[PDB]
Amino acid sequence: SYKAFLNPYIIEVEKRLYECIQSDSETINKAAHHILSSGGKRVRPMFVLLSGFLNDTQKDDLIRTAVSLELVHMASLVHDDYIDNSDMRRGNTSVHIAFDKDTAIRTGHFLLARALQNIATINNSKFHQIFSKTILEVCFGEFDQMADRFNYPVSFTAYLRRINRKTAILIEASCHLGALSSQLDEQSTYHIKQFGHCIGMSYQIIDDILDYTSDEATLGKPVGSDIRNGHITYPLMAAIANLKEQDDDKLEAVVKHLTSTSDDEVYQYIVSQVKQYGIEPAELLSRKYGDKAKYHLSQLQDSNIKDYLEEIHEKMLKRVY
Amino acid sequence: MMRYLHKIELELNRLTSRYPFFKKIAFDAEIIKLVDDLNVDENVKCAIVAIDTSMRMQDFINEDNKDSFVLSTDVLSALFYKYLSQPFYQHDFLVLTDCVSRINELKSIRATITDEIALHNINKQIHYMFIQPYM
Ligand SMILES: [Mg+2]
Ligand SMILES: [Mg+2]
Repeated sequence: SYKAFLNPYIIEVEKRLYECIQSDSETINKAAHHILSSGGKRVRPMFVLLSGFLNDTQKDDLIRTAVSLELVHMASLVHDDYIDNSDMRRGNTSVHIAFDKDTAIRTGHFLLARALQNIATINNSKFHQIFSKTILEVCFGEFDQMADRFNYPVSFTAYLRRINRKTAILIEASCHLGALSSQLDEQSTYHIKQFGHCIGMSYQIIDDILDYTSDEATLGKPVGSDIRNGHITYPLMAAIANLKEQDDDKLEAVVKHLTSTSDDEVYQYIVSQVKQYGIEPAELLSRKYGDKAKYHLSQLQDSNIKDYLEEIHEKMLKRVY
Repeated sequence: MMRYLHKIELELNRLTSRYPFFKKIAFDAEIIKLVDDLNVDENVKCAIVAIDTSMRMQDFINEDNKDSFVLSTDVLSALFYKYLSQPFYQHDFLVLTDCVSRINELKSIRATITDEIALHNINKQIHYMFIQPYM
């Protein structure tokens, strides 16, 4: 399976990840270790490695790119958790609670620094153009998301843009950068690139679905956390639209008037309306991106590496397939 | 105002105009004066001012401004990385990214020390972090 072939590399990047976090500073080392210890599926290094294996070539750059992408990913998590007040991280407590605010913000910048250090060896402007551009896009998406809190309506284009920047682009950068550090065929680079984009889009939709459909156990936080923090997502958008087809715009009215001080009763109503009217269309959307990802995988040369990607595509999108 | 200062201010003013949650604080005056006379390219000077302002923003972050300030320090860090990417300034990149991890390390250790001369000195090292390697 994919865990079999990547196993040797996974432990290698994991080893290097711990090397990168070492610090003559006591707290930072502890803090960096704290989040690196947490259960991460290391899905991004996986996409990097597999991207470089699409063509025959061995490079030190490949595995060290995977390391930097993880460090960046984790840097955003530490900052995110503090910003969004998320006190728990998959069973383990988050950095700002286990230490403090100052350590939380320092550790994030520290992880980013080391991540940048790790790839400073790659003398390639295009590589840095892509990576620095995606990091910027992530930031940009965060600004808009923050401004969209409790601001209805949120256009369909703005939503796609939001989930693209917040989840899709980084995964796409994993496939893009992984392909660069192996001089991959351009037509083949386009397909693994678009695959990374589509899989990320699909995954983030599913996650937006689960916020409404799953239990606080699989979520690690209350059901309907997005809307309670002001985030208007496609499931809600789709539910409102369906209700309007039945000549019922009460949900629209409510969401329009929703503010940060709204009552729990209003949220419970929204959540149940979404479960009843907004789930199917969101699943349908997610499936479109899932299918599109399949196409891009099918347009690249038949090989062993193709099968691994195809198997991970099945797992990550289990909720829709 | 130097050429490089117009460049960064133009981009920062464009961000504030576009993203209401981006907060642009004033650049450190002393750091500007020094950077003005640094023997490096326009792009490196922008990166320096970007990352210097980024780290100084850390100290102003509360619960009342975190959904603004945190993200703002993060774009400033990203801009820092952008400025040194095309063309890629390998040496400046190796040096300044080192400064980033080190300044966070110094600030962490600074928290657990009350000694006068020890605090005066570490603060000095922190305040001149990104400009020393060029002097
Ligand atoms: Mg967030
Ligand atoms: Mg979510």
